[PDB]
Amino acid sequence: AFTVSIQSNKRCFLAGDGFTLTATVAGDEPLPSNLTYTWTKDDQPHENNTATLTVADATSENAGSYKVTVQDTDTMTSVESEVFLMEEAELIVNITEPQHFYVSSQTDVELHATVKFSGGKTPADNYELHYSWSKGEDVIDTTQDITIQEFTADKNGVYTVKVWGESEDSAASASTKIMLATMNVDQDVVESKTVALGNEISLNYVVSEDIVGDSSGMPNLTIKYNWYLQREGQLSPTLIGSEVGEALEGFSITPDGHLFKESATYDDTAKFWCVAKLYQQIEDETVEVAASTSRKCSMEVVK
Ligand SMILES: [Mg+2]
Repeated sequence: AFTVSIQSNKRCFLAGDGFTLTATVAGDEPLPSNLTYTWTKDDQPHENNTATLTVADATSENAGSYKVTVQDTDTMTSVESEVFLMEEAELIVNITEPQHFYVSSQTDVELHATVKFSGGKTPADNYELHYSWSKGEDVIDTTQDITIQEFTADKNGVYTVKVWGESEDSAASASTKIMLATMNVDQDVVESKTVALGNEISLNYVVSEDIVGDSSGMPNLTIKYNWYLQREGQLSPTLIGSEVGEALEGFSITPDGHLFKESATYDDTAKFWCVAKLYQQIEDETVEVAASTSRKCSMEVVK
């Protein structure tokens, strides 16, 4: 038996890679030792006439269906190989974290990069990928995964990871936009309020989202208002309501996050406060990124 096959040092290639194809003769011993090789790519003639065909700085042009015909010059028997299909692949690079997200204050943000080859094959088992992370004009690390330490409003921005193989010709990128989310308190709750028995109880805590720089593309932010009261000797605080609309003990919450009750009772005499929580909407899900708790108001129902 006298057979031939193409053996390759790569399963596929990325732009700028090198590779080598090898006509490999098999079968019963001794195998014919005086041989000519004729190579074709996609049915078209190739100039290379040696046992190995080598490519350097590959481009799309080097992809294609290779075949070698080997002739034994003693007998003149020629044997052609099955084609070896050499395909060009591209890197798909991904970040595990959301494309855009807000973070809570005083945290270290971990980012992870993942990579796949477009054709579901790596070029070779040991093939080496290079990672480079940057924010704007500065390289923040050369590792696949990185950590942004002590994230502050001035680290708001777009972080990008670039990945490539043997040549930067094969580079592909992913980006994520990360911003600090905090709240500002524009109007604190009143420190004390005395209310005529039978008249209206109305309390407000005015806070807003505090976001520095360009918020474009970032997750929708919402605020929810949690209202409490605690009376004398009373052990744990009563949560009056959370959602807008009506609430417990005759209290309602307006659309703006205001606490309201029609007519006071001597039982409404208590401390009130609000805990306002900031949420970012990511996919179908909502997650608190900040909170503000109001000063307690001493609510006196008299006369
Ligand atoms: Mg980790």
